Amino acid sequence: GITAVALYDYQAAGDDEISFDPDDIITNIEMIDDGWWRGVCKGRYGLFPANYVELRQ
Amino acid sequence: QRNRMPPPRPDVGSKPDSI
Repeated sequence: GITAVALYDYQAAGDDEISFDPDDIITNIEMIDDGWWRGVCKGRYGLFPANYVELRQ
Repeated sequence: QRNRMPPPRPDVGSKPDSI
């Protein structure tokens, strides 16, 4: 059970990367890339901007 | 100033050779 919250609003510049909202918290966010991450939003897998988002758990 | 511009994006294609 993983959860991540975005500090600001970001827009993914790739088909594999997705965007999220500050209040909109996602789950299943694990650290895969030294600069990027990967989470799951209601069954939506993608990349999380480590520069705009942050891993809670 | 009172406002601050957004932070830069991480290097997705570019990466350092060392730590």
